[PDB]
Amino acid sequence: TSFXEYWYLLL
Amino acid sequence: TSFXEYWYLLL
Amino acid sequence: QIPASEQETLVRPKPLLLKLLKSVGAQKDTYTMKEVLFYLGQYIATKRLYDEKQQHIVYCSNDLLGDLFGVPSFSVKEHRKIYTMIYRNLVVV
Amino acid sequence: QIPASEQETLVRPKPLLLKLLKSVGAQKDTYTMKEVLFYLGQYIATKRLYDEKQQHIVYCSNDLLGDLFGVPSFSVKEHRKIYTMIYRNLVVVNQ
Repeated sequence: TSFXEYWYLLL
Repeated sequence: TSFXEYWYLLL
Repeated sequence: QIPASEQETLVRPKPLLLKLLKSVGAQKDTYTMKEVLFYLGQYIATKRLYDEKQQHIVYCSNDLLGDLFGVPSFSVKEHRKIYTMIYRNLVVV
Repeated sequence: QIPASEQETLVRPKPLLLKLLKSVGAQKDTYTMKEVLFYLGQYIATKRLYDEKQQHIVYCSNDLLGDLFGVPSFSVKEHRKIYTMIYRNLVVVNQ
C-alpha cells in the first residue's frame, strides 16, 4: 500500500 | 489549493 | 477516517506547523482541518519521510515534523494519535 | 473523477510506467487504477514536480514522467488528458 493510500484513508 | 487536493479531485 | 464534520473546522496553525505548511507552498494563515490534512500529507510525501517498504511508517526524527509532533516516528494507521498530534499545533477560529 | 467501477479496474502498467511506480516503492506488476493514481500522485510530490505557487502545474520535460506521458508539462485540472496519457501506458486486464 502506498503512503498516498494510507493518508487518503486517514483523510 | 494544494497539489494533494488537485490530484485528489483528479482520482 | 477523520469525520467530515471534524474536517470542516476552521483552524489557525501554530508557528511551527504554519512554517511546515508554508514550506510546501501553503499561502494562508487560516485553513479548514481538511486543508491542513492535504498539505501535511503532501509535506510528508515531498520530504520522502515514509518508509519505502512499509509506507504507513513515517520517520521524522531528522525533520521539522518530529520536533512538531515530539516523536521519532509514527504510523499513519494510528488515526487517533495523528488527530491528537495535529490538534496540539492548531487553534480553532 | 474516475468512476467507482473504473477505480477497481485491474491493469498492468507498461515498462516505463512500471519503472516509475516501483521508484516510489510499488512492488507488483498488477494494480487497480486507483493504486496507479495513488503512486503516480505520490511520485510527483516526492520529485517536487509541481509549481509551489500554482500547484496544478506539473513540469516533467527532464523527468521519466515526461518521457512516458510524452509531454513537457501538464495541468492536473486536465482530467481527460491525464486519463488518456495514463491508459496509453498500461493494458487493461482481459481487454
